[PDB]
Amino acid sequence: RPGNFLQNRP
Amino acid sequence: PQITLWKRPLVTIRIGGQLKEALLNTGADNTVLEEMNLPGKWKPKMIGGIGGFIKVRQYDQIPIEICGHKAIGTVLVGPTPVNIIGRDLLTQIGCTLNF
Amino acid sequence: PQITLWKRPLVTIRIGGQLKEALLNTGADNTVLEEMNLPGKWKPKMIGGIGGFIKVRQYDQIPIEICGHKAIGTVLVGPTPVNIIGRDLLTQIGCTLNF
Repeated sequence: RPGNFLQNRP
Repeated sequence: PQITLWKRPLVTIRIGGQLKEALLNTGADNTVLEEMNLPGKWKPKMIGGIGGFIKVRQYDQIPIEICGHKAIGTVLVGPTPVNIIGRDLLTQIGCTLNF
Repeated sequence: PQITLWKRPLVTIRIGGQLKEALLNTGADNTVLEEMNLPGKWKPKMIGGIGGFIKVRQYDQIPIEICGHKAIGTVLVGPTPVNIIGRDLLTQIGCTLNF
C-alpha cells in the first residue's frame, strides 16, 4: 500500500 | 484531543451525509478526497505528490465535519489513494503539531 | 514547539553535518530525503502516494536532528520533491496532533 501522502497545491 | 503518530492519524469525516475515513495530513496543502460526486461549479487543477501529478476537480465552500468539528472549505476530488485532510482544513479546526 | 499549520511545516534538520530543510509530514509513514550520500549498507525500496511510486534507498540507524531534537532511525533517500520527516521520526521527537 502507498505510504507517503505529500501533496502540493496547484 | 491528542492524536499519537505511532499509527496513521485516521479520523471519520462526514461530507454530503456520507461517512468516510480520512488522514490528518500536515504534508498536504489541500484537502483531497477519492472520487465522489459533489454539487455545483468546479474547476480542474493539477496537484503534485510523491510520485508525480494528478488531475483533480476543485469544489469551493463545501461543508465537511472532521472529527466532530464543522468546517466549510475547498475540497479537491480525484484519484488520491487515501482521503486527505490538509492544512487548509486542519487550521480551520484548530489542529497543531506539538512536540 | 506547538507548530501551527498556516504555512508548510518546514523545519531545520541536520544530518551528517549538513544543514537542510524538511517538511513535517503526518501523511508519511516514513522519512524520505532528497538524494544524498549516506554511509553504510542500504536496501532498495518503493514508496508510493499521490502520483504513484518512486524507488528509494533505505539506510538504517542514521542520526538526524529535527528542529533541535535528536533522532536515530531509518532514512530513505531518493527522488522525493521535498525532504520529508515521516511518522517514524515524528514519533521519536515526541510529535502529536492536537485540536
